[PDB]
Parts: sequence; structure tokens; C-alpha cells
Amino acid sequence: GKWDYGEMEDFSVSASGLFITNEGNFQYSNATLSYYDPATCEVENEVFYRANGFKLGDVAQSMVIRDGIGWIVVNNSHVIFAIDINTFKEVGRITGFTSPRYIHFLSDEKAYVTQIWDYRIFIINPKTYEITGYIECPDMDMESGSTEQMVQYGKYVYVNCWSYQNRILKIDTETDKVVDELTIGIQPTSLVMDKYNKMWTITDGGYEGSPYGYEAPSLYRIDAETFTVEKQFKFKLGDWPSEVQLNGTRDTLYWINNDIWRMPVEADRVPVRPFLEFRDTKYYGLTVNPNNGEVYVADAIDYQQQGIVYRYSPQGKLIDEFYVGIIPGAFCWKLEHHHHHH
Ligand SMILES: [C-]#N
Ligand SMILES: [Cl-]
Repeated sequence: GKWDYGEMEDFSVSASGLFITNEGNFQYSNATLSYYDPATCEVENEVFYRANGFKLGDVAQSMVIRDGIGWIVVNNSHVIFAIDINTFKEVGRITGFTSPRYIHFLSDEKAYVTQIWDYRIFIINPKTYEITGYIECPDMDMESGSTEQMVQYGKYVYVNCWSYQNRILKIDTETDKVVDELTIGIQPTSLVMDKYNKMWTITDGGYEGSPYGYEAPSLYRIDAETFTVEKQFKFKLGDWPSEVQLNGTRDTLYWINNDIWRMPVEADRVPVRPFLEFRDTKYYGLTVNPNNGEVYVADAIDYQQQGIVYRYSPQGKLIDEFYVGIIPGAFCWKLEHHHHHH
């Protein structure tokens, strides 16, 4: 059950819903997009292919919604697609990226797109669907370059550098230049900013046999104003953590480290018990509903079969679970009233 869908389908879905990107298997070009309606507990799978008649490509990595348009990063296809969020039809695309990762909008005419296998962050004009410039990251090359997730702090964007890197970088958006850096443990995976302007990042520890490193990974709380580590929470060699995520008021942190972990951002210590216990599968993506705190956990299972998403209440009770595509890795909320918080 994948592609025998016939003619293009005309979708008209709920004003409120949840996109799930599915990476597919790297180099097989079987990435897909799913759309879940939390009010009816119904999922639609392969919706980009069904609406457009052609496939997304290889490693759908992330997605952002802005002003009615969803922007889907297809990491191993050199492309970002822009789709209508109600019909899933393509409205445009930007090609020419080395290996794009995440998108951060500064205006209708300016966004940053991070990359792997490149030392540059690409600057785009989303209104004209063009690459307009580059930010050169210091002490990075094409052979092992990596920039990943982004958060904004005033006029600055902070970005974690993931694969074969060990830094958070600070970008002045007024000049499009890196102006500072912070070295931490190897391979920070993700980055969020809490309501107290503390950034959180968690590293993956590298891997056995890596030319760059293999070490016990850590979660870090970093002060954004002074760009300094406040506390390092070190885990165990052989753990491979990922994906810090916040709730909608940016006061409760979740992440993946076999189990799903949860901590108030004010806490001194990680709780003894996780939010969701490891079950001998592969928890791989994570999000929190910004309005009601429900926690969604994407499980790749074994990286081969169809993955599943679990939907839990903020108190840890299962609400629903639904099968998606292969290696579901990221989420994007479609909310009727745009949620922001400070
Ligand atoms: C692969 N990380
Ligand atoms: Cl699809």
C-alpha cells in the first residue's frame, strides 16, 4: 500500500490538523507526507503524491507553515516544496540546495535554509522561489559541514551544527554573518528556546567507529543572553539521543533517549521516570500540541516497516495511535489561529 492511487485526488481537509513528514529509507526515494485530523482521529497517508501525482523524493526532513503555505524540506532531493495546506497541491518549489535541513523565516522575502555537506547556510527569497545568498560558517568545509535547527533571540539566530560538528553558532540577521560560537559535546541534534530565554540542545554522542568522535551524550541548558552553558546533563555512552521539543508555553521540555523524557524547564534534575517508556522499538520524532499539550511520538519501529505515531495526553495517557509512512521523523502543526508565545 503505497502508490496505486490512480488519478490525483482533490483534498479539502480540516482547518486544524497535523502534518507528519516521513523520511523514508535514505537513497530509496520513498519519503511521504501524512496528515492527521485530531478531531476525527483519522490519518491520510501519501497525501503529497495523491494530490500532485508525483513523489516527494528522498528524506523529507522537516516542514514549516507560514501564511497558508507549507514548506517541506526534502533533504536528499535538493528541493523545498511549497504546498497549499488545505489541498496539498504544489504552489512552488526551490531547487539547487546541497542537502537542505530546516527553514527559518525572517520575512516574506527572506529565510535561512540549513544544510548538511556544506559550510554555508542558504538565504532564500520565498516570495520569488530563489536562492539569494549564503552565510559562510567558520571552520567548516563541504566534506563534513553541517548546520541544523534554528531559534531566534532578538536580532540573532542561533543554529546547532550537527553531523561531525560540536558547536552552536550565533548569526546577526542584520548582516547575515556568524558573529559568535559555543563549543559543546559532539553532534548537538536540535535546538529550542524556553520562556526564560534559555536554549536547550541535546547531543547524539556520535557513533562507534566515527572519525570524529563517540562519547557520552548530554542535554544542555544554555543562557541565550550570555551564550554560556548553565548546566550539562550527561547521559551514558551508547545512548543516541535526539529531538528536544517544548510545549506551547515553552515551560516543559521533552526529548528522545530510548524512552521519551520530560522535565520542567526550571527543574534541577531529570525525573527518574520517563514520560513514555522504551518498548524495544525506535522512537524517532516528537512534537507537543502548542494549544493543549498533547504529546505525539513518532516511532520508526525498525526503520523498515510502516511507522506509527502515538498521541498521549499531557498526563501520559494514550489517546490514539495511527500508522503513517516509513521513518516518520518530524511534525508541523496546522492551527486555525496562529499560535505564538512569550
Ligand atoms: C543518522 N543519524
Ligand atoms: Cl506523499
